[PDB]
Amino acid sequence: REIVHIQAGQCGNQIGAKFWEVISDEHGIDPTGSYHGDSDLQLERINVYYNEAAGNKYVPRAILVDLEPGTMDSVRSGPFGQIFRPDNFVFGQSGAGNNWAKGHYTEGAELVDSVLDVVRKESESCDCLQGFQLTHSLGGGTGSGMGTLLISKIREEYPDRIMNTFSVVPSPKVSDTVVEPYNATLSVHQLVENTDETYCIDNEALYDICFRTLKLTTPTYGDLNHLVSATMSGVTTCLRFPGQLNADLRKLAVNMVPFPRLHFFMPGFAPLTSRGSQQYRALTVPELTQQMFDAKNMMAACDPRHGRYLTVAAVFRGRMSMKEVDEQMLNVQNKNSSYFVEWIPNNVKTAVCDIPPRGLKMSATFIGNSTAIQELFKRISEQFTAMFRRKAFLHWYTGEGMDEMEFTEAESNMNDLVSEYQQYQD
Amino acid sequence: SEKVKVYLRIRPFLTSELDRQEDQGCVCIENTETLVLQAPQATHKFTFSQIFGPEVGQVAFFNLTMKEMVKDVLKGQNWLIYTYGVTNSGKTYTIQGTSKDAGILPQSLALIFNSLRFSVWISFFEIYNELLYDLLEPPSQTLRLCEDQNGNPYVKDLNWIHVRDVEEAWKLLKVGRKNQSRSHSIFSIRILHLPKISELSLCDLAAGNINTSLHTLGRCIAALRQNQQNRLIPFRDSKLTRVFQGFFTGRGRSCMIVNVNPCASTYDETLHAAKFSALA
Amino acid sequence: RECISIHVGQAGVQIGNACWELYCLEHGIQPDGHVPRAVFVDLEPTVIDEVRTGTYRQLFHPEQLITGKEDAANNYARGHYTIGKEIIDLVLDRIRKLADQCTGLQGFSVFHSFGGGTGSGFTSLLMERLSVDYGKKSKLEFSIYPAPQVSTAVVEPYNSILTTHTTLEHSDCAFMVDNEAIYDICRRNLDIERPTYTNLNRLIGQIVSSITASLRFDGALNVDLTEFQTNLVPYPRGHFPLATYAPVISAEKAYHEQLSVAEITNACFEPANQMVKCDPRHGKYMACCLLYRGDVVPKDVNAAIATIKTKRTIQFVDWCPTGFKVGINYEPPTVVPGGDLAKVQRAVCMLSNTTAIAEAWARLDHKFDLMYAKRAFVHWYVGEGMEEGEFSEAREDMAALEKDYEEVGVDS
Ligand SMILES: CC(=O)O[C@H]1C(=O)[C@@]2(C)[C@H]([C@H](OC(=O)c3ccccc3)[C@]3(O)C[C@H](OC(=O)[C@H](O)[C@@H](NC(=O)c4ccccc4)c4ccccc4)C(C)=C1C3(C)C)[C@]1(OC(C)=O)CO[C@@H]1C[C@@H]2O
Ligand SMILES: Nc1nc2c(ncn2[C@@H]2O[C@H](COP(=O)(O)OP(=O)(O)OP(=O)(O)O)[C@@H](O)[C@H]2O)c(=O)[nH]1
Ligand SMILES: Nc1nc2c(ncn2[C@@H]2O[C@H](COP(=O)(O)OP(=O)(O)O)[C@@H](O)[C@H]2O)c(=O)[nH]1
Ligand SMILES: Nc1ncnc2c1ncn2[C@@H]1O[C@H](COP(=O)(O)OP(=O)(O)O)[C@@H](O)[C@H]1O
Ligand SMILES: [Mg+2]
Ligand SMILES: [Mg+2]
Repeated sequence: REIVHIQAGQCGNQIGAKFWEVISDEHGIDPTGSYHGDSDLQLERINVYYNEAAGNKYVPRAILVDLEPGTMDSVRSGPFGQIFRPDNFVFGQSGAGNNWAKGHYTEGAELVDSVLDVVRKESESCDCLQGFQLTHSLGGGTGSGMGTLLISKIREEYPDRIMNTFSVVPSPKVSDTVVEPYNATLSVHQLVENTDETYCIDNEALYDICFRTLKLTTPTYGDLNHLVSATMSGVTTCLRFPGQLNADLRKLAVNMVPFPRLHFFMPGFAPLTSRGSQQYRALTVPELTQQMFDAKNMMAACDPRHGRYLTVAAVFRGRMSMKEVDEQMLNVQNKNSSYFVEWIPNNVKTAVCDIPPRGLKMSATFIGNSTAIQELFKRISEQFTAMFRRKAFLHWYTGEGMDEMEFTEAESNMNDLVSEYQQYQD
Repeated sequence: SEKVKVYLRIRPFLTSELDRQEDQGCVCIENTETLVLQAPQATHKFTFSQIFGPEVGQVAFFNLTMKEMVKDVLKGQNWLIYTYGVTNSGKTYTIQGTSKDAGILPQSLALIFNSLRFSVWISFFEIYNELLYDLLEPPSQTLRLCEDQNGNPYVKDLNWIHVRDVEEAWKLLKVGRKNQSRSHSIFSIRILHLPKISELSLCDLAAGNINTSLHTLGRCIAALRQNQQNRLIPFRDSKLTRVFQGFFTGRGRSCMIVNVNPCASTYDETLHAAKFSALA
Repeated sequence: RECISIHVGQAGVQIGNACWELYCLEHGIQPDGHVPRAVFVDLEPTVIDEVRTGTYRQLFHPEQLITGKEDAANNYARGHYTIGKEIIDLVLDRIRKLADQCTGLQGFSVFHSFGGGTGSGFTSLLMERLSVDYGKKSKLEFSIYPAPQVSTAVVEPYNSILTTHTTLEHSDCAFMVDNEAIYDICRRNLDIERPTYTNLNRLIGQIVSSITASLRFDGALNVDLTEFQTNLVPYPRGHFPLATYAPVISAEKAYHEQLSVAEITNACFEPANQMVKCDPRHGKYMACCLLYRGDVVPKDVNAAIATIKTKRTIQFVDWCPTGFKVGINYEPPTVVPGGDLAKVQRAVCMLSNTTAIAEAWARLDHKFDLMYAKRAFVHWYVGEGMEEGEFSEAREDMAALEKDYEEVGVDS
């Protein structure tokens, strides 16, 4: 039931750094410290994301793959940065250019060999291997390129293990890069044909959630990441704890992926109230449903209201009765029957853990698989095709070893993905 | 549209098989196109294009394909013949055949060269665990896939050799057949007419790729039949069908032969084989 | 005479823990006794580990606690084929060692959760081998039928249609409990919006206590397991009877403890107390086993049944003259020290087979058909050593269960 995290690229590393800051507190594990856990329930399944080596130094099982020293060199020189073993650091002093081809065909291809070695050392650790989780962004070289090539090999070495991926899709409103859509289109192609679970995170939706659902005036990267980190813990770690109704990657995927295509999900948080003021503690149960099932609160840019639902995964974590949970869940599917699919009687897959995230009393991780994600991929196709027509920065790709058909493959594939979702929307 | 021609072939009971039980004739025959299933119970109907009795050897069966194989060069498009059935039902017998009794494959090259400026290339590969292997030359794993700028997929790094002699063609494919003696076997030959180009593919059917491919095929034939009969295609889901897309989605004749045992114990197997091909 | 129990699946383990707790509680057996007579099987360590760490931890033996270090998977196929097959050996081994150790057994009490992984798959293959190795015994399974609208798993129906298809011709008596109807009962006949799984399971564990436990305890009208399979199923088909409890009153709000036979027996015929969403909308009774326990007078019983037999509102099937198996036990019911149960000095455990099951089945068959039409999560089953065959053959089978329950009744 163990897993190995992979933080490819600058973004992926930053995300991982914040993710490990959270998870550690959610298991009472200090950088060089051991199990300081306030409780004893955070020790029964630690193995899943840690490794027993010394006896006090529980090293997290993650991999840092990036071609920019500076980036990785800021992750290791910070707080929890000294928790990762040197062997886990897979850096490539080559050209960390923001080019997909440069990080997939030339500079990225060379470092692959140094990754495969580590991924095997981590897979053949102990117990049973569940899968590999990848964190990255579709707006960079090492992220969209290197991160997607690494997984392509993983899914060939271990076609049994599932592959959970957290991708920071290019935010619509404002792109953090110019080539962004190019790198995205190329990465999404391989992704949709490798991973078995993908959680789309959107920079513009993230900002929003930190500005309207959180009175935060200055939502920095750390903040944004912190929000996501809370979701991935409810996804992964959570399922590694006891509960009246527990689940796991397998149970989740076997109920979340209706079609081999892979299908993209959208992370949502339940208790999202501002600290001081907002602290009403109104989280009995329907308040969580109200939140999670609302447009605003969705980490993705697209809104659920713009597309039917295919799958719903409400992973609760806190002492509660299966009656107040199941009842509420059902009611929502009866009230909003309009967008909740017809060929599936009950899309919602209820899950209820026991131990909540340390300081919280009641929580619930939301995972939605709606066809609304069409209003995201469509954007990408548009952005891509619009600049592809003129072959904008094609010289940066072709010059680093690429093919004219590589773009057609990616575009076609991803464009077909948009279509597929629509085939079920109606 | 060109619906796959379904031909049903019933092989004679094996020495040990017949000795075990004289179940031969479990399937009843009504019309040349249809078969009725009556097993001592279950009653079903299998509708095909044509069927040959259990007494019919490979000789009588290959002749039907002969006319279809030689005509392909004239067609100017791709052609594919799929052999489906239970192991030992006669698939290999129908494809390559025995030394004494040649199958559909040997006769095809014999007739093609007989008519043979015409250029013909030969390719023989097997797919195992979604990986392609070149049966043609013994030294040797991944194979690669090439896609044209238009989006048309083609097999890359496949060993293609021109054949000057008729026996040479059969012998060259035999080399690969020797290797594989579980997986899918596919023999592809490109005919150049001077340019009118045809492609003859002899496919011997048989892991996650097998159960998937079988289902995807059933999904594609269903989706296709729907589109053809009345006012999404699963080809992308599976690489096997995707590479053959040009032939399927394009204008081309698709012949499918279903070989099975007339045995009553094999009835459960038989229904599945015939179900993959066609129903009523 | 004895009866081992096979609790499989996440839910099956939780329901087993609750039932087993109550069991020892009414037998004067604290955590440290003697040795029980059941086993727990699941594909998730944490599920079995909860009992290996929680209460009554040392009340069991590591030999009767089998777990599969791999993955559970919420799909029948995987739990049946892929993984399930691997574990069957070890599991069967235990159910054969305990069967020999005991002295003249009667059968095996199965406990599973229709719409699950190990609860669906595992059980299917387990009972398959059991009905062959121990065909000369009683095969009673206690299943937890997926709530009609309050589903858990998304694939839920798929897992229940495949488990019934393989168990229908292998089970003798399949008791079914509706999860949705349990929520309602705790809402109306207990009044509480905080009924956790451990509370729901306690209800079932009470009914089951009167099923197995009590039956093994002498009384004025002892009832064996054989008697059940004989009086409950008129046809080889593993017909699914319903579970009903009489004293389902709260030990805080309402206070009516002293509830004469006439009242407690009648409280079982109402759909608002049958632990099943199989309301008597048309389902005619064909066989009912009234299991009484506590201070009950045979004459009073033989009067409550009489008045009902002449009520007509409980319309029985035509071919059924008298379908009331009277079971009178001595041992009164047993309420948990700190639960929510009133505690009466008598209970009416009503179980029966009614055409009502045709409803529930219809709605579940519908689910299967609807989803199957678009294949949905079929690839998760297919890629686990499965195909359209077994699927379609399970659709056809269930169809003959819709016809069965329709032919066994509705007409004279
Ligand atoms: C006094 C008190 O009760 O403080 C709360 C608090 O005020 C609130 C506002 C917290 C607070 O969270 C944020 O302000 C926040 C900041 C950046 C991004 C996202 C959120 C809190 O910081 C977060 C913190 O969360 C946890 O402790 C969880 O275990 C959480 N942990 C982390 O995210 C984490 C933070 C720093 C270091 C390590 C871990 C978690 C959630 C899911 C899965 C695993 C862990 C909590 C309850 C609080 C504070 C401390 C103020 C809230 O968030 C969470 C994730 O619980 C924001 O809305 C909720 C409601 C809480 O009541
Ligand atoms: N009464 C009762 N029902 C339960 C309990 N636990 C789960 N269920 C129900 O049983 C079904 C859940 O099955 P799961 O827990 O998902 O799975 P499982 O059968 O244990 O096996 P896996 O799928 O392999 O994990 C749902 O319909 C739940 O409502 C319980 O403790 N009591
Ligand atoms: N949430 C989030 N996004 C980030 C972070 N860093 C970069 N990004 C996003 O990632 C994209 C840029 O890709 P980048 O990570 O620099 O690529 P790479 O470093 O070359 O692999 C932009 O869309 C950014 O908004 C981060 O720490 N958190
Ligand atoms: N129609 C037939 N007439 C005579 N022999 C046959 C016929 N079909 C099959 N056989 C023989 O029966 C055996 C099984 O045939 P084969 O084609 O190898 O089975 P499969 O390829 O389906 O596993 C072979 O020895 C083959 O020569
Ligand atoms: Mg053969
Ligand atoms: Mg379980």
